[PDB]
Amino acid sequence: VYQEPTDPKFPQQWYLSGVTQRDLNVKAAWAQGYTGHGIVVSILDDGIEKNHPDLAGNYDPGASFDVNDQDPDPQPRYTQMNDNRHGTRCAGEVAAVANNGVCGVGVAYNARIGGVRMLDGEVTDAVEARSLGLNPNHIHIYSASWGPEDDGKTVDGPARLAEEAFFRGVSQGRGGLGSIFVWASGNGGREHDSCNCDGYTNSIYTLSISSATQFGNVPWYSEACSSTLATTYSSGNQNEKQIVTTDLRQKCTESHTGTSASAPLAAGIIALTLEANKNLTWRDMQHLVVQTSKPAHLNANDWATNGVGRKVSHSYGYGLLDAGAMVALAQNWTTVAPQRKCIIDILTEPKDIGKRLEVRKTVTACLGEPNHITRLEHAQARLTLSYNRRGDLAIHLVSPMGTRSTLLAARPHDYSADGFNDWAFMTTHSWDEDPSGEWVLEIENTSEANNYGTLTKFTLVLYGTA
Amino acid sequence: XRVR
Ligand SMILES: [Ca+2]
Ligand SMILES: [Ca+2]
Ligand SMILES: [Ca+2]
Ligand code: NA
Repeated sequence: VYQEPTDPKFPQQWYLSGVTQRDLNVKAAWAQGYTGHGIVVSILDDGIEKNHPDLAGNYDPGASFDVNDQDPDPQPRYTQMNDNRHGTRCAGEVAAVANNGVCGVGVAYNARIGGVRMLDGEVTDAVEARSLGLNPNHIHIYSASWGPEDDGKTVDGPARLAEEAFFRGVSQGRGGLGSIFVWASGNGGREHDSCNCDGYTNSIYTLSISSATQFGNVPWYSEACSSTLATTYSSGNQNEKQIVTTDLRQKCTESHTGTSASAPLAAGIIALTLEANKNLTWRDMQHLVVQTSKPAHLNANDWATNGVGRKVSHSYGYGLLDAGAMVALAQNWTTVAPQRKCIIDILTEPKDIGKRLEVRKTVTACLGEPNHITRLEHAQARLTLSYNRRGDLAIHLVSPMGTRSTLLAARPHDYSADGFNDWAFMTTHSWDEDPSGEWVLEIENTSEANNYGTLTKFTLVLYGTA
Repeated sequence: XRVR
């Protein structure tokens, strides 16, 4: 009985709906009656063209602000090069108006879309914090298609204020259910960058989203890491189609590319899911993604089955998002139990790294305590080590059930001698596994060079339920 | 830093 979009460019939005059955299955969700009505999404970027013919209808002032110039108007700053078109393109992916004879449509074409202008100026900690913490009780979902530079040699994450914003958000946002923070995993693929060296994507408070090309391959710009949760389509080679969305100066573009285009789609799908069940917590949302994401069709050299029978890849997480499956499962979903946290300091003495280091440890996952965990969610391996050439290192974490998470792959461009100072490598691959048993940490020198260093701290942090 |  459902009538699909009549927008001129909808037919070119292959990722939303397609005969080829190689899409995000969004139409299936619309058919179930979900279009994002009543949900507020904010794009933290370089601004939003609120008067764009395909955005005005859904624009929400209450979900917008200009942190760069300190005013409530997020209108982009126009320039010959059109530098500030990025935010507008992302916004259109989420909530471009439907059936209005203009361009295409957003995943959640009935959702309210706002924008925070915060990338066009000096991006300080305070800037990020005010953006991430803007109207926690009005805005449901925050989408961020930006982050630390992808030079493949830096390790960076949010500063104090930003962290506090993330924490206040998942604790108090949406009346206690927690703000949903969707993040783009990164474009450092060509520099062999690792998204676990990015504190924003690596955070358990954000759903890090990777990309897949139209033909189902890992894009050239893609970064691999164990913190990524799921994937959505984006650009690839010149024979593969790209993302169709709203462009600066009230235009329509068919060439929105890179990791930037993936997060917004995820945000849109999550918006449909919230409409299907407004009582979902920030953790419930991550559970839904893990359970409904599809590997099938996506090609990767590292698909592996975790302890609970699910396929995971460091390039795709649990696979492609399935809007239809998301809204379906959302309806009968029972809120998960309170989040427990189990801290386990492993080392009783420093360990020399040398060519290879292996650390084994049998844990009881807080058995007998109030924070005992039998069903794992996120897991962090907080490491503190020194090394002469950081990029030569490769770190792996093996769960008791045999799931092997690569916390850090070699980064040839990383010649830093500063090692890692209590960096929290995170993995989503052992989600739902029983964390008790023997955990194994592997640190290896992937180079022929005679490198040297010392591992001084290895704290295992388990999040989950019983 | 921070880049698009
Ligand atoms: Ca302004
Ligand atoms: Ca439209
Ligand atoms: Ca990166
Ligand atoms: Na994250």
